[PDB]
Amino acid sequence: IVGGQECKDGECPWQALLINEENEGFCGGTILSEFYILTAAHCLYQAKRFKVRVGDRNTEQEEGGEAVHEVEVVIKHNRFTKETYDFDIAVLRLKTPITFRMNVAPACLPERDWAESTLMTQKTGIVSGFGRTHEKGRQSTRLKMLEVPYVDRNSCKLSSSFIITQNMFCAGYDTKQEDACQGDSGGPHVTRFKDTYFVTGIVSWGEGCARKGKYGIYTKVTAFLKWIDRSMKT
Amino acid sequence: RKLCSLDNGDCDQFCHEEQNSVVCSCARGYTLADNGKACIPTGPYPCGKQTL
Ligand SMILES: CN(C)[C@@H]1CCc2cc(N3CC[C@H](NS(=O)(=O)c4ccc5cc(Cl)ccc5c4)C3=O)ccc21
Ligand SMILES: [Ca+2]
Ligand SMILES: [Mg+2]
Repeated sequence: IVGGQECKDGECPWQALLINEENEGFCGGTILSEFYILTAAHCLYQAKRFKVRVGDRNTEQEEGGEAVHEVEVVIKHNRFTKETYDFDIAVLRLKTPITFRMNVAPACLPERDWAESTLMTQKTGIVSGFGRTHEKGRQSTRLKMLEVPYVDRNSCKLSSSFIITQNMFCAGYDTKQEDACQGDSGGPHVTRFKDTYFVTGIVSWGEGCARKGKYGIYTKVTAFLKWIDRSMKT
Repeated sequence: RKLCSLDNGDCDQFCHEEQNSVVCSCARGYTLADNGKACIPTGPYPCGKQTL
C-alpha cells in the first residue's frame, strides 16, 4: 500500500496473508468465514506451497494474535485467464477453522443487487495489505489500509491500456500518490455501510503503482457472489 | 427517491422492494430485529465488524 495509514488494533480483522516456504507474504486474502479465504486466482502461481496467516499487523513482532493455517483445497475460477486477468478470483478452504478474536474476523458478503446499487455507489472503498509502500520499494512490515475512491467506469476504460472486463472495476486516484502495490494482490477491498464492512473487491492489477493517469484494478466481487457461495458449500 | 432508494429504506443492511414496499434483511450471522429493519449479531465476532 502506497500512502494510506497503518491498520490500528482491530481495524482490519478480515485481512489474510498468503505466506510462502520462507514465511514471507506474497499475496493478501480476505477472511470470509472460519474455513474460507477469498484471494486472486493469479496469486496461486507465485508459490508452489503456501499457508495462510491471520491476525498479523507487524511481521517483525509476535503480538499474540497471529495464527497460521494450512490450505486443504484451492478453488480457482476455471475461466481465469493469465492473458487478461479476467475472472481473477479463487477461494481457499482451510484444513483447520479460524478462531475469531481481536484482529481476526470475517468481512461480510453482500447480496449482488444491493451491493451494486448501494455499496458500489458510495464515494470510497478501503483496500489493505502488506504490499510495497512505493513502486520500487520493499514489502511493508506493517499492515496498511487506504481509502480509495470508486472510479467512473468510462473514465477507467479511457485510462487503461488494457481491457477492463465486466469482472473488473477501478478504484483509486488519477494523480494522488496513493494506491495498492506489489504484494497487496488478492487482498481485501471492502466498503463500509453503517459501520459494517462488506467485501466488494479483490486487489488484482495495475499499470505500476500510483502512476499518473492510472487506477487500481480490482476483481468485481459482486459478479461472483453465486460462484463464491457454491465454492463455500464444497 | 422511494423505498430502498430513500435512505436504504431505513434498513441496517440489505434492502429489497417487494410488492411495492421495503423488505430488509441481513448478512449471515445477523438476525433481523423485531422492527424488521435493524440487524443484530447472532453470536460473537459477526462479519464486517472491527474488533473491540
Ligand atoms: C497483462 N494483463 C494480464 C493485465 C493487464 C495489464 C496488466 C498489468 C499487470 N501489472 C504490471 C505490473 C504490476 N505489478 S505491481 O506489483 O506493481 C501491482 C500489482 C497489483 C496491483 C493492484 C492494484 Cl489494485 C493496484 C496496483 C497494483 C500493482 C501489475 O499488476 C498485471 C496484469 C495485467
Ligand atoms: Ca506479528
Ligand atoms: Mg493514478
